[PDB]
Amino acid sequence: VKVVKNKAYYKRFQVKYRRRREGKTDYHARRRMVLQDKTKFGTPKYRLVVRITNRDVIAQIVHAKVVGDEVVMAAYSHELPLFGIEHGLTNYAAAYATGLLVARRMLAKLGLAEKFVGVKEVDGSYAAVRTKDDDQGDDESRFPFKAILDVGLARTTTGARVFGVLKGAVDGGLAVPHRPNRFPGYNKESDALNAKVHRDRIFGRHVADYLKQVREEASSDMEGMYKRAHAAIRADPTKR
Amino acid sequence: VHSHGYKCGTRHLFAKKFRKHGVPSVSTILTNFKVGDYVDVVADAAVRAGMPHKYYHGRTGIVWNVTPRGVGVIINKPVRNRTVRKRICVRFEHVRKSRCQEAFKQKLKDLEAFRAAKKAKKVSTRNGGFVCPKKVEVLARRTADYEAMIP
Amino acid sequence: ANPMREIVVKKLCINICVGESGDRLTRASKVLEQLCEQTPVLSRANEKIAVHCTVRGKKAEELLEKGLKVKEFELKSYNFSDTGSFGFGISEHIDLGIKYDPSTGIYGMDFYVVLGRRGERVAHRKRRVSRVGFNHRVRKEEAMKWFEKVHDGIIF
Amino acid sequence: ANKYMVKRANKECFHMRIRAHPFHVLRINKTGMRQSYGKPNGTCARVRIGQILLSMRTKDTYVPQALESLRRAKMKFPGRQIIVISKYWGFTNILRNEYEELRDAGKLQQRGLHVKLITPKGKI
RNA sequence: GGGUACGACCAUACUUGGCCGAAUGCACCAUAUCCCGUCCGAUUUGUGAAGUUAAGCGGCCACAGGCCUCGUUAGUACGGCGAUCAGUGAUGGCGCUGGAACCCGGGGUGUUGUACUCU
RNA sequence: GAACACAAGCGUAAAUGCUUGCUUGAUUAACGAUUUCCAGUACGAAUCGAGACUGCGAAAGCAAGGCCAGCGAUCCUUUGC
RNA sequence: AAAGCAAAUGAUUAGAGGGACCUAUUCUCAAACUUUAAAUGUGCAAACAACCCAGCCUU
Ligand SMILES: [K+]
Ligand SMILES: [Mg+2]
Ligand SMILES: [Mg+2]
Ligand code: NA
Repeated sequence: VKVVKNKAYYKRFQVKYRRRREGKTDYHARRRMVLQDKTKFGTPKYRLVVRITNRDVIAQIVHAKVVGDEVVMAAYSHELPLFGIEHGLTNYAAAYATGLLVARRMLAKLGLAEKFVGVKEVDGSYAAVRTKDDDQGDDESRFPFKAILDVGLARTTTGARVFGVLKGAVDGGLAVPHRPNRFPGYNKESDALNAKVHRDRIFGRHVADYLKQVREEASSDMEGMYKRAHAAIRADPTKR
Repeated sequence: VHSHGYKCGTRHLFAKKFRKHGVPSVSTILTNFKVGDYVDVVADAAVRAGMPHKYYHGRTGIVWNVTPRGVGVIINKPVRNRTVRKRICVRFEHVRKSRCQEAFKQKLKDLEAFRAAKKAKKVSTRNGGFVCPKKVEVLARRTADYEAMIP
Repeated sequence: ANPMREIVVKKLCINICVGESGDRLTRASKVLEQLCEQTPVLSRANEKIAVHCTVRGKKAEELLEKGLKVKEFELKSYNFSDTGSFGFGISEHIDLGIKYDPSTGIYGMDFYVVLGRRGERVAHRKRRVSRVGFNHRVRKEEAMKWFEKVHDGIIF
Repeated sequence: ANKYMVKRANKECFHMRIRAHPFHVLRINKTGMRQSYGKPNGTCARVRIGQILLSMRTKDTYVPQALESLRRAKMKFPGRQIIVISKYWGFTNILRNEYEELRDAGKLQQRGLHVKLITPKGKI
């Protein structure tokens, strides 16, 4: 048969980008995420990079540069046991916790704490955060820190843990533009978000029900510690 | 006299390269332009939007206007017995920063550095000198090389 | 050797190529539904030529056992492939034991079974896709040996 | 060239190769000079200075016949041509005297009508 | 001395085959009550470790193909300017000068930024 | 080495191709600027913008037709505000 | 221009190793073929209506 991969094939071959070969970067989306108005002469633009592995949740704030991307702040799921969560570390509740940590640490670094404290009581309702592009009729007050969500190659479905990290960052004080169309409680028929269903997922009621069912299957608490964890992060986010 | 459209002699002019096809990279996206800069106008041929006319490929000019996704450049063009200053609007992908003044700027930086050091050189081959060979060969046009030029 | 190199059945694909559209396809689609207890899909050239379905799991193993019983637990040597998969076909669904109703009629089908190890996810996952590897790939001889160990019987 | 070789020698004592192919197409106009672009009429070969047109390889005892055969064939060509004896060995890029030693050493890979010297670089 | 995440240049980084791999990891892997999507939890989505370094990943090797670089081809091919130059012509050399390419031979087979991290 | 309505060239692989879901940026756009032909006139075509109302997206973002060929003065008639 | 077909597209001669077919070669080519690629060319810059530094003002 005709043999492909001869000498002529290798001479004419053009290799793709290194990170495209490794299957790590979508350069079609990355080009739009870094693009900025030329009338803004190089003013900083930040990204919120969220990557979830088989055993970890990673949240980073990244500023793109020609020499190489620069990471301003990073939070990981394995630092949660220092705050009070020693199980899960991958579930939706851990996604919320790490989003709060990265938002709290970044505001602490900038000195912008004790302002833009976010919400104190946790609820699943929509926020409609304030940005320069679309503000809520107010221009006198100081604007919050802004970043745009970067989910990478993950498939963006309703009630995914990537959008869990987004909610935690918004509740922590960051201004990441978004819509509630992808939150767990959102129903597309009525275009309404069940804040009750959302609130349970943040506090891990779905995990508790499955654990209780599993205990029953073997035969023949979580909400309280999550609340304590949220308080601990909001108190001393720089501990390590 | 037939068929003089916007892109007439552009088969090889707007061709990309050998083993260098694709779309502009991040380094191109992050370039900053400001009014008064010198730029080169080269087409990319992978971006159809905002591509200049074939005359302005390879030309160098100065920028007069910055827009959210575009740059305005002033370029000279001789018409009959005069040169007209033309203005073209192109996208930022078909524009590169020009290095036509780095030698001049480096000269200015050296001059101030020389004055700064003075406040706080070369060997001429043209002039003669002694030469000691220690060996001398001869060129004689041997008959062997005459026989060599026979394919 | 390694406790992760065992050969397992990945999927079982059943295809019925009636070559027609209409009531014949409707009966065939129902017949496949009762056989595998799972909704089938129609394949077209447009013309709606054939129907087929893919079965993976325990029900794939049970269906494979029933088809092998019809085929008398014997297969030819050239029925296999260098990829590591084989297949066959039966001519009568009544011989499979299914009760006969004098409305559907009698149909045949083609069975294909794909074997592999537990590392095949790497070539199929969306992020960081790669190639399996020469050692981990299942060869024809390994496939024939696997068929000799369980459901014995082969003729060259 | 073929006819003389058969008559004055054996048909199994020589091999002739024509090294010029007729790839160029000529035109004929065949109203006056209105719409004068012409139709194809024939074919020809474009040659240049120093180009080899014919090649004969044979044995040493038939070279007087080889020269005479080429002289008669040269009479059919326009322009000026010369007949020379190659320094190489029979359609090969190898010198006549060096070929015997290299063939003895065995470092000459053999192809039909041409010879490639063995290269040290490669899989053993 | 390594790992992970985000990168810049985009083969000295690719392709085939072979050998090896402490730790933190990465990964394969287990399973469908809930969110979510399929003919099929194969892909995707949610839960979590009972195992496994077999594969993925990293390092090394191959007179291996490719790729990069320096020489050789070669002052060769071709060229700008000059002649009341040669030649029937086709063409060519000379004077002042610019100057290649393939084949082939020697060498090489990624460099590195930000953050968190195991000796 | 396929496809992208049609002639050809250029271009493109988690796409500029194919399938699918939702849509009407093929609307309006204060006489903004410019390129090609060029007399630096018009017409045709095209590029970069400011304002309104929107579409698709979680977002960054993309879109005021289908890239470049596919079209028309004075006078008169007719429609809209 | 040259060079190349032992590199993509097109044309094309003959042998060799496993009648077609395959592998590696081989003779000869291209205004509407090309990896490579001159000479002669063609934009821009090489300061005073400007530049460098210091201290300020306004939006
Ligand atoms: K607008
Ligand atoms: Mg996307
Ligand atoms: Mg048009
Ligand atoms: Na070009």
